[PDB]
Amino acid sequence: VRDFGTTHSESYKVPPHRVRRVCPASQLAPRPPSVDGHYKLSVYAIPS
Amino acid sequence: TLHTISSLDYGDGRTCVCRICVCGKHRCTDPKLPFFGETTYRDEYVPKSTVR
Repeated sequence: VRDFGTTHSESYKVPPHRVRRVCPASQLAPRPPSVDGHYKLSVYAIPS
Repeated sequence: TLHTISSLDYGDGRTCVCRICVCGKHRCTDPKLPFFGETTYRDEYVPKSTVR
């Protein structure tokens, strides 16, 4: 019935795979601003 | 999370990068300031003429 579970094997395992999503502002390539000083981009081209 | 398209839109199909930056790391505070300046010599030594 012994599971042969050492402390190192139980405590340290292969970490789970996960996806970290950076903000779309970093994804989107910069462009010169408009007259108001804010960088305006199309709403339908917003990445994720 | 990202908000709805209607809130993000200006009302013409465009949105600013500050509203899409959910992490707040990016900034867009870059207005424009003109060079308002003229000296005394140009201002008050204008070409003049008068009748004799």
